[PDB]
Order: sequence, then C-alpha cells, then structure tokens
Amino acid sequence: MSSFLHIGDICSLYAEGSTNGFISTLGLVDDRCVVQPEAGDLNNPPKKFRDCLFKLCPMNRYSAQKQFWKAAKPGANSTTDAVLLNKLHHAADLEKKQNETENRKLLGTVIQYGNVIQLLHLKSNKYLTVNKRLPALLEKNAMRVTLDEAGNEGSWFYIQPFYKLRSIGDSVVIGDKVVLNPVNAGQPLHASSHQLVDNPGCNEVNSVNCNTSWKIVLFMKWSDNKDDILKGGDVVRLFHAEQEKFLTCDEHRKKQHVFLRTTGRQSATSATSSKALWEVEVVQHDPCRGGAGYWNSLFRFKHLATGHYLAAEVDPDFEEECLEKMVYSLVSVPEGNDISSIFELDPTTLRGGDSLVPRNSYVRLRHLCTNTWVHSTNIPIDKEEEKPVMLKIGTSPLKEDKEAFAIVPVSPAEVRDLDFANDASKVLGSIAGKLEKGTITQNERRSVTKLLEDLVYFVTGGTNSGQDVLEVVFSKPNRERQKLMREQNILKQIFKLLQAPFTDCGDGPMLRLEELGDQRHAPFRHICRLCYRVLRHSQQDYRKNQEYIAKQFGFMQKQIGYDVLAEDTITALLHNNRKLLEKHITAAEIDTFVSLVRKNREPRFLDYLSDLCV
Amino acid sequence: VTLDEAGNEGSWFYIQPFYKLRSIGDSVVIGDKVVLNPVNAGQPLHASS
Amino acid sequence: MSSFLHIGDICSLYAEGSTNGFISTLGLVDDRCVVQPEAGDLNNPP
Amino acid sequence: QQEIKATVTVNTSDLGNKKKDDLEMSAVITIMQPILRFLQLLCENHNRDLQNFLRCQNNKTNYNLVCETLQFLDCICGSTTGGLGLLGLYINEKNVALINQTLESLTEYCQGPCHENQNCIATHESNGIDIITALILNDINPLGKKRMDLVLELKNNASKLLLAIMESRHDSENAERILYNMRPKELVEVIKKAYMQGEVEFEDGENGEDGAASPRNVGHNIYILAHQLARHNKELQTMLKPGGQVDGDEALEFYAKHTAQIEIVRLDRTMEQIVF
Amino acid sequence: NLFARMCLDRQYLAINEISGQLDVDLILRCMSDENLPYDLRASFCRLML
Ligand SMILES: [Ca+2]
Ligand SMILES: [Ca+2]
Ligand SMILES: [Ca+2]
Repeated sequence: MSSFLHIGDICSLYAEGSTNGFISTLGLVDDRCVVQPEAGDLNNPPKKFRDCLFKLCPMNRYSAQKQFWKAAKPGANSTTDAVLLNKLHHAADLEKKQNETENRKLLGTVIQYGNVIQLLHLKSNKYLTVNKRLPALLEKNAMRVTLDEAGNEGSWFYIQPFYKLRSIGDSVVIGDKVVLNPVNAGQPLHASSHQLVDNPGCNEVNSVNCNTSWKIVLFMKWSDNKDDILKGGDVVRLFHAEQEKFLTCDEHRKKQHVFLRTTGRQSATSATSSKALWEVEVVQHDPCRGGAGYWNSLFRFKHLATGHYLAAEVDPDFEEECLEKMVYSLVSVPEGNDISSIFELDPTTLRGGDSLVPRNSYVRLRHLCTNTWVHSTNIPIDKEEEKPVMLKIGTSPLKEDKEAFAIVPVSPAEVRDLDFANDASKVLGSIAGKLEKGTITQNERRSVTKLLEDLVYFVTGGTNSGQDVLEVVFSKPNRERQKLMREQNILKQIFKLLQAPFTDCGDGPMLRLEELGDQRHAPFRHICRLCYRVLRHSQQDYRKNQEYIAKQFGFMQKQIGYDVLAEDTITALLHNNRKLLEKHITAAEIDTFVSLVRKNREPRFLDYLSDLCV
Repeated sequence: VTLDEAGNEGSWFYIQPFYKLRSIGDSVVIGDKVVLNPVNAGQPLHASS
Repeated sequence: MSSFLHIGDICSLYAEGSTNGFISTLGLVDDRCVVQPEAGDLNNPP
Repeated sequence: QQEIKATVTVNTSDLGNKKKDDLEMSAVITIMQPILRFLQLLCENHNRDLQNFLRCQNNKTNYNLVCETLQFLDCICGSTTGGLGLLGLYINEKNVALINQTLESLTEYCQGPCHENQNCIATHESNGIDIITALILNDINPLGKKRMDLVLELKNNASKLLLAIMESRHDSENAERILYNMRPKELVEVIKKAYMQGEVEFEDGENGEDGAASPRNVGHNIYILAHQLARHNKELQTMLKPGGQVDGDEALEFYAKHTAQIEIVRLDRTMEQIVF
Repeated sequence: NLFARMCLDRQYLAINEISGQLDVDLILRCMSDENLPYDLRASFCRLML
C-alpha cells in the first residue's frame, strides 16, 4: 500500500551501496555521524534502534541568528553597542518564535522531490549539518558532517531522486531511495568505508561525490506522534497501584532479577531511578516500524539500562517446589524476537478495543503466550538478606482488579539528561585512565576541559553566555540533575580524575603538587579548579550528595593551599552541614589540620578548625 | 444498623473506593469493591461474625 | 465490557473479607440486616 | 535579491562588547533602478489595465511583480530584523536612491483605488509593511546626523505609500494590520515631534515657502493617516481629540484645523471619502 | 578566636585549663590597652565573655 512522506514523520536512513547500514550517532557528548554495518539491516534492525531515528523538518530562518552569532566574539572596544545587543537579541528570539510558528503550521504537508528539508536527531535533539569550510576527519578532500544544537545554513538538504522513475515535483514515497544534497555544499552525503579507530566497526560519514542512496524507512506517522497518547518507542515507569512500588530490574548474584523494589520512601511516585525505566515496544509486521498503541495491540517491554526484554517463563526453582499456585515468574531475557516476551494489555474501565491508549492510564498485564495474568507476590527474592528489598513477581491464571499497573510517562528531556550523564561518565573514566599514565594529547585536554564546563552548566541548570565559569553564581541548582550526577557515577569519575595526575604506578607521579605554581601547568590548574567547582555545585543544599562527598574528606584535605579551589568546596561542605560534621569527623582530621598549621603557618587553617566545632 | 420506612439522616452513605486504583471523582464501575460510610456515623458498614 | 453505575440501578451487595455473603433481611416484621455466608456466593446465588 | 542577501555586510563586531566605497552596488543590483523606473512608468496616470496586469497576466503561469518588488524592498531595507529599530545600520548613502525608487513604484502600483493591489501589498507573506512603518516611526543613524534631506525624502515617500494603501477604503481588512504593527501612541508622539521641527525650521525663514519635504508636511501626512486609521480604533479616536489637559496638543489643533473631509461619487456610482 | 569558639556553651573541659593562663585581670588590661588594634580587643572581649 505505502504512502507519501509528510512533514513531521519520524524515519530512519539506511545506507546502501559500497557500505550499507543505518546512520547513527556515537553519543550525546560526541558530535560525529556513524554508519554501523554489522549492527543489522532492514530485516534485523539494530539492538539500539532508538538512536537511528530522524525527524523531518522544514527550513528555518537563520539570518538574524547568523548576524548575532558571527561576531558575538570580542573584537572591539567602544561604548556604542549594548542597545542593539538587546534589540537584535530580541530579534533573534522573534525569529526563533517565527520558526516554531511556521513549523507548527506547515506540519503534515507532503514532501516532494526538490524541496529543502532539515533532519533532526530525536535522541540528541540536534540537527544534522554539513560544514563546507572544514575537511573531514579520516578523509582529506571531503567535508565535515556533524551535529549542531540550533542548526545553521549547513542544515539544509535537497531531497532528490536516485531513480529515473521519479522526477522533480513528484511526491516522495516511503521506501524510495533518495540522494541528500546540502544546499550550500553541493556534494551528496557519503557513507564512507573509513573505519573509526577508537570505535570498532564504525564507518565515517562525510560529504563527497559518490553513488550512495539513503532508503527512507518509516517508523512513525505524523498523525501518530501525539504526546497525549501511548505509542511505541516511549519510556515509561510501571508503577504498581496497590503495592505502591515501582517495577525494577537489577543485577544480583551474577544474574538479572526483575522484581518489585521495597521503596522505603514515604512518597510512592518519588522513587526516580534509572533502573526503573522501561522502553515500550509495539509488535508490528515490519521490524523497523513503531506505530501507535491500541487497546488490542501486542506489546513488548524493554529495560532501558540493560536492553533485556521482560518475559514470563516456566520457573525452574519453584517447579521443583511444586512436587515437595505460581506457575510462572517474570524474568528478563536478552532476545526480544521470541513469543515468550510478548504481553497483552487490558484496560481498567470500559474502553473500546480500537481506541487509542491514554498516556497515563491504569492497565492490567496479560501474558499472551500462556494466557496468564501478572500478579504481585510477597516472597522475597533475597532470602539471605536481613532486610529484603526485592519481592518476587509472578503470574497467575486468575484475573483480579487488585493487581494493576500505572503507565507513568517520562519526559524526553529527562531521558536526554540521563543519556548525557552516562556518556559524560564514560568519557571522564576514559580520560582518567589515560591521564594516570601520562599519555594524553592537547586535543584530549581541550575535550576534557569543555566537558567539565558543560558539566558545570548542566548541574547548575543554566546556559552558556560568555560569562566566567569558575566565578559564576547561580540560583538554587536543579535537584534531579544533582541526583543524576550522584547516581550515574559522575562523582566517582571526578574523584578518580582528581587523583589521576598525582597517582604513582611504579615510575613516580607524572605531576608534583608544589610544581603546580609554574606557568606550564595552567590547563591542569584549570582542570582541577573545574573539578572542585562541579563538586561544590553538586553538594549544594543536598543531603545525599554531601554525605557521598564527605567520605572523600581525607583525600581532599591534603590538596588545600595549592590554589586548586578546594577552599571554597571544603568551606561550603563544613558550613551548611550539621549531622555529617558530627559522624564523619575524628581525631585524624583535626590532627591533619594541626599539622597543616604547623608546617605552613597561616591563619586560614586556624579559622578552618575554629569554625568546624561551632 | 436497621431498616426505616421513611428514612432519616442515617440513611445517607458515602460511596468510597476500596482500591487505590480509583480516586474521588471517578465514576463507579460495576464489579468494583467499595466502602459504605454513613454521613453522620463515620464508621464503615461492617459484616460481623 | 461492563459499564458505570447509574441512579435507579438495582444491584446486590456482596460482603468479602473475614466473612463473605450477600446482605439480606430476616423478614417484613423484623428490621435487622443479616449476612448469610452458607446461602451462596457469586457463582451460586442464594 | 539573492545577491543582496549573500553580499550584505553588516559588521556585528561593533555590536557585542561596547555600551555596557566598499562593495559598491553590483551590476545585477544597479540594474534594478532602471527596471523599477520602467515598471513605474508603465503604471502612471492610474492606468488600470497595466496596473492589474502586473499581478495576474492570465497566462499558463502568472508572475506577480508587485509581490516581488515588495520582497525586494523588504530584503534591501533589513528584512524582519530591520523593522525592530535596526534600519539605521542597513540604510547608507549608496542605497537611498534604490529604496526611494522602490517606494515610488509601490505607491504608483497602489495609487487609484486598485483594491486588489492594496490587498496584495497589505496582506503579503513577507513583512514589507512593517519595514514601512519602521521607516515612518524610527529614526535613521548616522544618516540622521549628516543628510537630513535624504531621511526627509524617505519619510515622505513612506507616508505617501501608506496613504495609498488606505486610499478610499473604509474596510477593516487592511487597517488592523497597520494598527497591529504600530500602536496609537507612537503615531501621536511622531505627529507631535514633527511639529516642533517644522516650527523651528520655519522660524529661520529664507525661502521656506511650503517645501515638499518639510517636517510639517510629513507630520500632516501622518495625521491624515491616523485620521483614516481611527475609524477602526476607538483608543486612537480618543487620543486624536484636541483640547486635552496634556501639553503638546498644539500640533493636534494645528493639524485638526487644516484637515478637510469631502465625499465624492465615482463614475461607477460608488461613494468614496477623501481626506486632504 | 579559636579559643573563644572552643569554650562555647559551658565547655569546662577547655575552660578549666585555658582560664588558668588568662585571668580576668590580664584580659581586662588587654581591654583597657588602646594601643592594640580594636579587632584584638574584640577577640579579648568575646573570650572573656
Ligand atoms: Ca518504491
Ligand atoms: Ca533501548
Ligand atoms: Ca473491576
């Protein structure tokens, strides 16, 4: 049957030719495009398929924004410009509003060959741009294809036919092979064969004359992309109604156990954790199509953190207990193409079968394969644990209204923040591992410094405006971002990086503490100051983060006096914190302060041990 | 608990949910389990042993 | 399928918990309410 | 238009740090002035056939030259960002003649009650009308310190064009847009401000006998336009009433006592209301 | 200042031995002596208090 492309449709691009594979991205912190050939093909989509999705958008006006950006840098010093700063900043805001207005108005229209479009990466919310003034990384005479948050003139593309069957002015049909030509570059988007050195199997994407064709694979219609409707590819929390607990999957005893976590929090729906997030999937005939959610559809639930699929299978342990009920128990299986992982969705009121599923409606889960209903059990998973927090979940053939779940939607911004935190933790760990051996390069130092600045702006909740990052003052920081930074092991990597330059591995530390006063280590001082700034921002007005940081007090004492800004962090930690100062202070810290007074006599140590006893 | 021909202030009841699935303002669905609370007594109707 | 309750509907009340049974009455001359557990249940009405 | 958009050079390095002969007109740009002049002369003497033949040619494909001229004016004057008080650094001594010619050609497209052309210009997709209102309201720098006559000519031509837009029509289909762009206040302060400049220049004498581009005449044209717009704005009607306790109304009484309304009937037996 | 903050809220474990050196007469003479800068005198005042 098929149909035409429309503005607002969500689709993926499949390279075909010399190298074939879906176009994807390396991460939120990296701005490179990658074709991965061994991940899968049209019949077998990649496991991390939500990365490979793009959204069709019309042209955006960038004139006023271009004027604002192109010389917002400091290049002159007079006293006759602030009025037009405000004036054309307001003009750029008005242009953004007009872009959004025309985007909403034009949504749904059919895309024809020869039109100009922009590709928006849903995972990153970043447009796909081609820079004509910059060469490619692994190729010499190509152009650089990257991702930009706001886009520019390089975001525009010609949608052109790869087949002589189609001609300019013809509507674009789903499944067609097209050619993506940038407006200002004139070279079709090319899926090169130059493998990336750092990520195995990744092939660079650049702009050069070639024969590559991008097969447009539909994933979601423009009319099925409603925020108020449950749909495939969403992230939800399965909240138990009566038990007032969240359905989580966590590793235990070298295996993944799905259970109902005994949340000790007074508020049931406050338990925001990264392991309670699930990826709703609607079963379709086409493996690469998502579609919408109907009351009579078939569903699959995918664990966001691990990628495993939720399934019910014949329990091996309690089956032996049946001969010495709960016929089957929920488990997490790695493969999601089986029939044991599929579920049926049952409403809680009188709702028509063909009607759309409301976004946050209570439901009942029925396992299609065994025709049983999900059920909550009080049997603890961790028998040996003195205070069990993992309750077994099984399924029973008898249906009841007590056992119901709530589909709590999760905003896309929260998912983007979680992914950014994961990527930042990974890159910080890699940088620390490289730095503890002293085999880094200048570009890596630039990358880690800009990463730390982005971390500062991320935790503080603000946006970059050219103001200094070290001496910036914000309002009360974002709370959930502080929670993310604690949970996603960002603090652990920060501590490891702070210990990295002075770490010894048998050949002596690569840097000396009192040697930081030289001019040759200005970037290292900058890195340490940014690390202590993110520490101070993370511990502010938060109990759990302060408790987490206070464990490293013995480590972070001995770096005071080297102008690494440990002063402000340690003062803030000791000032607005009362109980932690009671149970994490012993004679060791007092003796350390006394010794620091004795060797390097200066009043501020005296103030430090004076104000921590009052 | 008795029966009166014409009724009085003791005839009034709150229809309340026994399940956390339902909330005040939600329509009552056939087959639901509810709690009958008199307006002027405040003690749910009890089926003693 | 089911549906909502309406004013004017005729329905019975089934106790469930420690003691289960339909709420009934002893007679026209007596003004007492009674739950009779052994009369029957949802599958077997009294 | 493409050449202007690509080759426009507004230095925004003088634009982000401070108040806390070059690239002569191209041939493809210089040729616009004779093109606009010819297309103007095609429509003089209120030639109705050639006036409405430049918008719908009734051919296989129709090219609208009126919309294209409006877009040319919008792009040369500074697009949507120009109309936010940024006209000063988009208009130089080189392009004053071209903008003047565009304004005159647009006016003669609209002169005479050519309803279709007026509707087309007022309700166009682009934002030229905002540019015209910005020309009337906002001052120009640094042209407003060196060349007064050029700025006066620009303001006069913009006033004439807006009068031609609202010429002999009392429908509320085009006035609401102009009111949306500029509120009644700025109209009233511009009218007032023109009066002091006019009286100062007239007090000097030396052959000031009713100059065409005098600030007094520009203020009078603005007052006529406000009078025509007031039929769809009760707030503007209240502000236009003279004798108020607020000082500075002497301009309002001066303009109210020199403005006349008559009422004629066109050859096709329709009535038009004329303010002069 | 450290002594003053050390001897807060009836802390005899420091007062019993610190007071053995700084009697009332010495602190008060430091009070009257205007030669010292006023900050040191204020520290003496809070210590005596
Ligand atoms: Ca096809
Ligand atoms: Ca996933
Ligand atoms: Ca029910």
